[PDB]
Amino acid sequence: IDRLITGRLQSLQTYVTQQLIRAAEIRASANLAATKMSECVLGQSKRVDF
Amino acid sequence: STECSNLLLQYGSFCTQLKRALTGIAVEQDKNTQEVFAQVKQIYKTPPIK
Repeated sequence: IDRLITGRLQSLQTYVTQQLIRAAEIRASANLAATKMSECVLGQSKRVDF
Repeated sequence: STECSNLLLQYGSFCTQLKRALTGIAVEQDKNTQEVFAQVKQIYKTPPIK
């Protein structure tokens, strides 16, 4: 049972770390989308290819 | 080692997801280089009179 507990705890830790990294990437993309909402829809931007 | 491989098969699919993460990093690097450098549609050339 100690061996099985160690294995399942390792798998859960790996899943939590992968979820944290994916959440950071999703937060960066959401901040970019919020900037595009504030600058392209609520105004007119002079930035090239933005 | 055959005995080590037979004991390693009991540990599950840790290495499949490690290979998946490394493959994701590998395709992400090429995505980054393509996104930075390949922004022009045509390959322009300078006229020979400098």
